[PDB]
Amino acid sequence: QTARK
Amino acid sequence: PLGSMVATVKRTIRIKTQQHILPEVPPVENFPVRQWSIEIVLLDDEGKEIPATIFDKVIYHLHPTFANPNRTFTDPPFRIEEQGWGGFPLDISVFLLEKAGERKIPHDLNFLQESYEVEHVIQIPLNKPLLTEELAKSGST
Repeated sequence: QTARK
Repeated sequence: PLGSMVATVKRTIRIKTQQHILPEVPPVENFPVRQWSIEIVLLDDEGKEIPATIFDKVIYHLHPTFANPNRTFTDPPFRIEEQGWGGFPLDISVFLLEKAGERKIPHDLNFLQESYEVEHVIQIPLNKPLLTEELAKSGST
């Protein structure tokens, strides 16, 4: 849920 | 406000985001691919959601990893649906009726909740009759 580009 | 900015009214926009994993899409470097959606509504002076008819266009300016990253929508609630593996900040360009102006609304597309809403205040001019009439639907002018 904390995945970022 | 000062000067020309006195002749404006404030309105609150609500950006509504939803997202969920697509299991049928292969994870990218073990990160799942998610379907996500963003919609935009206007709040009235009571806080009720109403269609954001004060914009005749919304352009989502997506992260450059997306194909055709600048997506234009013309009808409320200006819903965009995409798929991807990472959250990102983005500017949402909203174009007021009667060429009254572009506003860049900062959003963050992320996966911290299944759905989440964020409110933003924009300042809108009062010198375009059709826009002023439309503004009356969402509060005092």
